[PDB]
Amino acid sequence: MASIRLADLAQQLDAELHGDGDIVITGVASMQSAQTGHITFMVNPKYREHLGLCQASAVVMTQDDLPFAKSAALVVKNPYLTYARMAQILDTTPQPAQNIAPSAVIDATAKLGNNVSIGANAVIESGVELGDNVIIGAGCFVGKNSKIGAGSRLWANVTIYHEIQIGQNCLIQSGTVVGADGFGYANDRGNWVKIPQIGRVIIGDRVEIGACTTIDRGALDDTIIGNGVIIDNQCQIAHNVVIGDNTAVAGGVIMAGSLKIGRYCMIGGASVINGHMEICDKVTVTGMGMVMRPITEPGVYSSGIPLQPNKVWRKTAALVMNIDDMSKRLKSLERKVNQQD
Amino acid sequence: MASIRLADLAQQLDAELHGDGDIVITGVASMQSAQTGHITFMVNPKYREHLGLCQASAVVMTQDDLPFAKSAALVVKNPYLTYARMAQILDTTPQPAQNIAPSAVIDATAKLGNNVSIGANAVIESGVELGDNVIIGAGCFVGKNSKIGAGSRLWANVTIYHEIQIGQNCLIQSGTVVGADGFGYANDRGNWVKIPQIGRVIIGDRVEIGACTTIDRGALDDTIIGNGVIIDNQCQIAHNVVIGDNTAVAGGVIMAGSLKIGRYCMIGGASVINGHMEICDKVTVTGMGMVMRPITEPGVYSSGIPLQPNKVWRKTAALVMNIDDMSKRLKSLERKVNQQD
Amino acid sequence: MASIRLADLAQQLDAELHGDGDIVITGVASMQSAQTGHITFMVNPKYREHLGLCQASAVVMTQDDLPFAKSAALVVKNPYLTYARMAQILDTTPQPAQNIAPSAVIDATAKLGNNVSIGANAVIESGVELGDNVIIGAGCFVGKNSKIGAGSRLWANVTIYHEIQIGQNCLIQSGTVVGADGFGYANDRGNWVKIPQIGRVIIGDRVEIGACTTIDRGALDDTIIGNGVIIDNQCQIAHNVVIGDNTAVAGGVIMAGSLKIGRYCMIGGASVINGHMEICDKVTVTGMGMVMRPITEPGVYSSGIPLQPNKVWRKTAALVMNIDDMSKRLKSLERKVNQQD
Repeated sequence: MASIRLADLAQQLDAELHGDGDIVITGVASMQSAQTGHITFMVNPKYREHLGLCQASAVVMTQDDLPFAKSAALVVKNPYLTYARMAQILDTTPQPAQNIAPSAVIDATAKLGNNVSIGANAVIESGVELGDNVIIGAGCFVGKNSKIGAGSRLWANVTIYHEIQIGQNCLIQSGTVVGADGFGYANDRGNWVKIPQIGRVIIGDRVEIGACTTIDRGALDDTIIGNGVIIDNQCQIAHNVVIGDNTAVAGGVIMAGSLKIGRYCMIGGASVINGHMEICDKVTVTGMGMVMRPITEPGVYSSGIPLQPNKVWRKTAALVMNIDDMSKRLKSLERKVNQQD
Repeated sequence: MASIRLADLAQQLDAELHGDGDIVITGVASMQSAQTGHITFMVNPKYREHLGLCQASAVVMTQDDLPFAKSAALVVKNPYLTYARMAQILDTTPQPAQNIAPSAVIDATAKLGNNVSIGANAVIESGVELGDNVIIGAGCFVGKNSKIGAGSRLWANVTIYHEIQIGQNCLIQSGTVVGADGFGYANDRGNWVKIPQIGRVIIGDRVEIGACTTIDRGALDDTIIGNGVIIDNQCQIAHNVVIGDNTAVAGGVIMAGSLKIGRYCMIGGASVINGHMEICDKVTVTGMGMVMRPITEPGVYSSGIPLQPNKVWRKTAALVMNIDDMSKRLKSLERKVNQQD
Repeated sequence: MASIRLADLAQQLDAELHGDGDIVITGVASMQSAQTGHITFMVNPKYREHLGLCQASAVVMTQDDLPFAKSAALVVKNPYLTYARMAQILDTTPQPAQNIAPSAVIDATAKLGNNVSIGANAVIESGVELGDNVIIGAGCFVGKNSKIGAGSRLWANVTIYHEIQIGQNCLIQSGTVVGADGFGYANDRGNWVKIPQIGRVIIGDRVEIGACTTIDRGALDDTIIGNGVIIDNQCQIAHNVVIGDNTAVAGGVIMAGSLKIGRYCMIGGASVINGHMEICDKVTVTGMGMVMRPITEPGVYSSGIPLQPNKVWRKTAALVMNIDDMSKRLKSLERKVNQQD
């Protein structure tokens, strides 16, 4: 199962074979570390200088690169997208579980599709439904009445709370928490009153969520993750956030309550986003974005003063904090020269 | 559970029932998605315009809004507050556990109060004391000699280290880690030599801690969390941090060791706070605040520049760096003007 | 058994006996709270006055306090240091586990050295290797074929993925997740296509990793953490990041994919570091550093505008955002003078 032939792979990748079609390929690697049996690629500009010393058994390349080839070669229009596909074909990643661990704790009321795997010490609460081909990693928790769509996989130690819905073909990395009670509290004077959070989380199809990420459930209504959304490690998604289709949310993003984010957005790492607010389609937020105001026009947005050497920074911070006195000095000369000629 | 008559409820909420009083109510909903049997509420002012097509059976409402009643309305002086309680009254949220699960691993030494329930694959180590009504969720870990007070609930997959003390009626969401070792190092020729951390963590009554938060143990003395404090998701509370009664801490907040924060503070999401520093009572640090220096006076403090479209941003950020250029030029200009004529 | 005599201690600790040689020494404690049985120290130069109100059986000390010594004392060159040694040898800090628990799930093909401990409900996958004296905490997951060197300790609820290699004498706190898929996706018609992440994490010797940290696997080649590295809570280290020997990373730092940090660095809390970049040796970045360009010169680097009273900040923000206008107004008038002769 590990290995297939170059010709057979060319067929599946839709590439023109140019070397010997019977090379036995065992895996993908990078140009630098590739050994015999490995296939590689260069999206690379200029690294075709060094194909002669690359030890890979075949190299996915562009037609323009072919003159430079020094081994079997697969010619395509897009070498990077071909890489994605062939790494899937040759994926070494295990599954989080296989079959049902005798040590799993499965409520008698839970409903299981065909070909479902549940790992050791995983806990499945009452009324849970898991579709066909679902895989639940070891140590997972799946709260009451939750639903997990066919094809979806949880890695080890994921926490899904109750009344959560998860789409098809989703992937959730370890340590992640879905549907924790939202940060919402009443008040008299001083001390707080907890408002039960009876909303849910609805997660679309083909959603990928990274590790140690937290997705709070909504107050009354739902917090919603659209189809094909990708979210990296350690994001905070507040109650009632809505994230549109194919939005990418990088690592460490902090997103406040009732934020609506359009489709095709790119939110950069460590961005902090104000809540009860809206960000339109096709907005891009640079790394460390401070998003206080609603974004109503597409395009790319940014904030922050990048790093500088300490000696230099100290002056910069000090003048910034006195931009006021520096402002006024300016208007005083702007007046001294206006009237007095 | 099952519903209750609108009247029964109106008493327990201290409200004026203007309408049918035998209307049956099964839960709470939003105006937008209410149905027959649901009670919604409003002080959402301008939303009296759309009340007629709201499908809720009853609405919580001030008296100024009483003339727009197109349904059984309930009059109070604070609606959100009324909600907050009816919500408790009509709570659906399940319990993390019921009973002692056969699969939970409980040291013969541990002492349990009355009617504690402990989830599946939970692990209670020796010397641990759990109070009356305490609920330990699935996959939880409670370390040696740790005491959890009456009424406190941990959700699934919480990890409590050894010698940690938790007060009464506390709530802790999944993935949260309490009592890990903090930064503790001498330096033996290039490499960091660890110093054992033997303090512990003390959490007061009625504390709510969100998911994937980390609260480090003290070095010798303790990390202390005051009563009625709320800490949201993925906050980092370092060693020896002391947080006062009733303060609120939003998500992704980072507190260095030895920080003391007084009562009734409100720390904006994503703020980073220096260590070995005190912050007085009644201080607000707004979102993403950079807290470098001690705060000795109540009020609101803010930090950082907001978003700008990339085009603008780059110009601004270039200009902000070497303001020492602008500073000198202004100084050089006013030098020739005033002094010289 | 659990305690030893002063005279003996003073000898293993390398200090001069001044006072009683036989009191029972249960353990270390601070000045404010020490008691009979407790040995404390005093690194302060001034607290020497309050030495008399301590109630403790022994105090480590400099010869310059010896006179003001209110009870038995130990004289050394560096107190803080001998404090480390005191604590290093006196602590009752429990081991994450002791021997192998009945509920631990161990695959038949896993390899265990001498005296390894595994905690309750810990799951050890096929092909895994545990060196001598290794300790796996309660609820941990160790993935297929992973290697954990001798002396190494995982605390409760740590997730190690497949093909992860960890060195010797390392320490990983709870909640942490090692070797999760990096954020790698090809975009095909606005749809993200998942690139499998088939590299590993390699972690050296003497590494200490805090709680709720995420360390991602490489796409193809590896993520590498060098010897003697310390990384504290809530950190995100992306795929293919390479962190050289003895670097220190404080809480909740974010490292983008394919970043290279040289050895001996000190990266302050909440710093955010751009990917595909190099930071040379001996770089210190103060906290909330916004690092987007490579660092080629050793030294101390900073960014950020410190906190201001909100009233003052509103003003500072606005002027800064319109810094273009006042760069113009400056030149526009700088010209006027040198043009009006």
